[PDB]
Order: sequence, then C-alpha cells, then structure tokens
Amino acid sequence: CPLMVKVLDAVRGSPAINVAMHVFRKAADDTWEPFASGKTSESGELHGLTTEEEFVEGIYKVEIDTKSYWKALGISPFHEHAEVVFTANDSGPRRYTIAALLSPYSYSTTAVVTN
Amino acid sequence: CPLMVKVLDAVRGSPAINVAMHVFRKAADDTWEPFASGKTSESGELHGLTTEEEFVEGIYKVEIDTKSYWKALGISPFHEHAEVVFTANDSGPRRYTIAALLSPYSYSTTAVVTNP
Amino acid sequence: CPLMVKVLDAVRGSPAINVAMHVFRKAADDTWEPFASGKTSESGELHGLTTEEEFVEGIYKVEIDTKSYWKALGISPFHEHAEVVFTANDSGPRRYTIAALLSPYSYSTTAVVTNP
Amino acid sequence: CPLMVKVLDAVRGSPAINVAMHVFRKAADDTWEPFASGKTSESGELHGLTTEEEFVEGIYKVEIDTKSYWKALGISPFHEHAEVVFTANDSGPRRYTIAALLSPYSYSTTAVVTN
Ligand SMILES: C[C@@H](Cc1ccc(O)c(O)c1)[C@@H](C)Cc1ccc(O)c(O)c1
Ligand SMILES: C[C@@H](Cc1ccc(O)c(O)c1)[C@@H](C)Cc1ccc(O)c(O)c1
Repeated sequence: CPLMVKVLDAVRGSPAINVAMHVFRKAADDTWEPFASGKTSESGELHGLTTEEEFVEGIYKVEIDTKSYWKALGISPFHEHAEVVFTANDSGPRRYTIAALLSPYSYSTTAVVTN
Repeated sequence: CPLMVKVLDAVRGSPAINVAMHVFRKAADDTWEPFASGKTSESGELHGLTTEEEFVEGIYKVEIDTKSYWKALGISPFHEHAEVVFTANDSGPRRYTIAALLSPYSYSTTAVVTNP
Repeated sequence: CPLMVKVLDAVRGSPAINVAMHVFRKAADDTWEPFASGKTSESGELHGLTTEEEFVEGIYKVEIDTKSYWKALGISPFHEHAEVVFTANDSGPRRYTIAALLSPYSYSTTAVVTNP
Repeated sequence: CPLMVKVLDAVRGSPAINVAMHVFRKAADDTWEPFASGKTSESGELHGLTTEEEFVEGIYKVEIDTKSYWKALGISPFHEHAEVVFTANDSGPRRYTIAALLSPYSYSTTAVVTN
C-alpha cells in the first residue's frame, strides 16, 4: 500500500467515517487527471488507492469532501473541501500516509512518509 | 479589510515572512479566475487583497506558496502549497481572517469569520 | 507586552472569548508559584499579564481552562485544560505570543517569539 | 489496550521514535501519582501502558518529553514538554488513542475515543 489516507473528527473524537475523496495526478497540460477515489472506512482510513507500479513520480492532489461530512452531521462548515497537493517519490518509492484532522472551521494535514 | 491572511512558522516560532499567495474566485463557467495576490509582511500578514464592494458572494480559493517558503530556508517540504477553498458572503458581508500554521510535513489552517 | 495569549475556536470560527487562564512560574524549590491570571477579551486575546522587569528568566506554565469554555457552550470536551510549559528569556528578554486553537477533542498550540 | 499514545514529527514527516513519556493519575490530595511510562516504538506508538481493570475513572495526565526529542535532533525547542490532561471513562470503559503531532515551536494533540 503506497498511499493511505486517514481522516479524524476533532469535534467528536472519532474516525471520520464515509468521507469521500478523489485523488488526481497533474497532467502535462497542467490539468488534474482523476485516477483514484474512495470513502473512508469505519476506522477513518482509505487503503488500496494505487499500486507501487502505478504510483510513479509526479504531483498528486487528494481532494477530501469535508463539506458533505459536516453537512451529514448538521454542522455548517467553512471549507468547500480539504486539499492535499504533494510531489511523490522524488527519491524513489516511499509509503505515504496522509492524515487529516477535521473541525468545522479548521483542518490540519500531515504526511508520514516511511519505508 | 474583508479578507486577511496570517501565516506562522512552527519550526522557527515566527511569522512566515514574504510568503506568496494567489486568490481565485470561481466563475459562472466553473473555472478559477484570478482575484488578488500578494506576499506576507514582516508580521506574516497580508492585508488589502480586496474591498467590501468587490468581495461579492462566491467560492474563493487561496493558494499559499508554502513550498517556495521552505525551499528558501533550505528545506524540502511535503506539500506543493496550502489551499483554502471556501464560500464567502453567502449570508451577507463578513470579514474573513484565514490563518495558517506551517511545518515542513504538515500544515493547519483555520478561519475567523466576523460579522462587520 | 512581553507575554500575550490568543485563543481561537475551531468549531465556531471565532475568537474564544472569556477563556480563563492561570500562569505559573517554577520556584527554586521546584514548585509552581502563581504568576498571573486573566480571561480572554472579545478578540480572544489576553494582554497585560506581566512586565519586562517582572518577567525574568525561568520556566513558566500557562494553564488554559478549555473545559469550562466548552461546557458553557453545551459541549463535554476531552481535555481538562490546555497546558503550555516553556523556558522564557534564557538568552535575554523576548516577547512571547502563545496561540491556541481549540476543538472539543483536540487542541493545537504554537509560540511566536520575537526579539524586542 | 485501553490507552495508546502515538507521536508524529511534523519536521521530518515520520513517527517520533524513542520519545519518553510518563502517565499520572490525579490523587485525592490533588497531586499527580505516577503510574505508567514508556518510550515510543519505531512506529511512534506506545502500547501496554495499562489494563482495563486498572484504568478506572479519574483524571489522567500524559507528560511527553518533547524537549529531549528535539535536543537529540539538534533543534532548539520551545516547550519543556507536551502535556495531555483528561478525564477518563466518564461513561464507562472506552479505548483511548492520544495522538500528538510535534514541531519545534508547536504541538497539536487529539483524542480518538472508540469502542
Ligand atoms: C492519529 C494520527 C494519524 C495517524 C493514525 C495512524 C497512523 O498509522 C498514522 O500514520 C497516522 C493523527 C491524529 C495525527 C495528527 C495529529 C494532529 C494533527 O493536526 C494531524 O493533522 C494529524
Ligand atoms: C490566528 C493565528 C494567530 C493570530 C495572530 C494575530 C492575529 O491578528 C490573528 O488574527 C491570529 C494562528 C496562531 C492561529 C492558529 C492557527 C492554527 C493552529 O494550529 C494554531 O495552533 C493557531
């Protein structure tokens, strides 16, 4: 698993479940080509987005639909979505965990990049 | 102003100075149109991006060039930029402060929204 | 001032108003001695805690009463308080802004340290 | 495992390894009684701090020695430590994960409280 996303809810102290997101790769014409998507599990995680062979160097965007999440909970949110844009694999294949911590008017995101 | 951005550096315990950012507004055809741009001051703040009359209802994107910031300090960071996308003024005019706290592999962003 | 605290609320997108906090300083015998206290203003800020002459070198603790804040909004939060412990003025006088962003199950805190 | 602590490094994008911490419970005389401690693993996690029977309702403090961590890396840090003080089990036994994300002049902490 070269890429995993984990989403937590700072209001409820829980994984953020059923959060949709899309992953894009930056094309040669500077546009965003969709390539993977999913929604978070009961543990707030999304696995199996890509494979080692497919996940080549490039610029990637993860667009997390935080607005629909807060809407489902009846809370008015600030952001349309949370976006995480990064260059991958600049020194060869790494495992990437992108974590996002969500509040109605704030989000934080961190990357844990390991072997 | 109706829109201000404040950026702090969590590694050095300081404002994040001379950070470039571009603001965009979503057009009727769903494209991002340039709206304003600027760089943070010595206090890590960027003021004067817009006016109450120009800052109409809509979806706005602030793209903060965090990568250039870190690269200039010798650091290769994780993110290309920090992106803040929000609907503004949907229930009448508001004042918006977007705050961002930066680390090489993490950032946090919050908004303070006040009624004029 | 040499010491200011700013508190924001991540649930409401606002300053965190009327938040109580107590500042302590470590004594020679390793106990925490009361140093100053106050509550945040409508802008979520607490100023005037100390002076440059009183704010000598030492280890300081700011205990922010985040639980009472959330309870007054109807929320049962995770933390009892947010605690910020730091050595101050070790290399001569500095100005310290302690910032905290609050959510019911999370908080973040950063410092801005500037040379007078 | 009723209580787990996970520590991440926001400068390096990695688990924060070998970070020491102590856990205290608030005594009847308003003082902090030590009861558990450890250091984080290669995954930045500390498990096995307590058991279901021992981890009764009360006020708990986790004192994370972030200053020694940054010192080992040659980076001057702001905080003496990061402290997490919470009331446990107020509605019966829950599993608690305390996460802390560290930078030299900042830390964030979140709780994920599940079944
Ligand atoms: C639980 C942490 C995420 C995480 C969980 C399991 C993992 O294997 C992992 O690598 C990261 C999360 C809370 C860390 C974190 C703390 C604070 C933050 O602001 C943030 O963006 C992320
Ligand atoms: C709002 C920032 C502080 C601030 C200083 C001066 C201002 O006029 C202001 O509006 C905000 C910032 C420190 C808030 C913040 C954002 C994100 C965080 O993670 C955090 O801990 C704190």
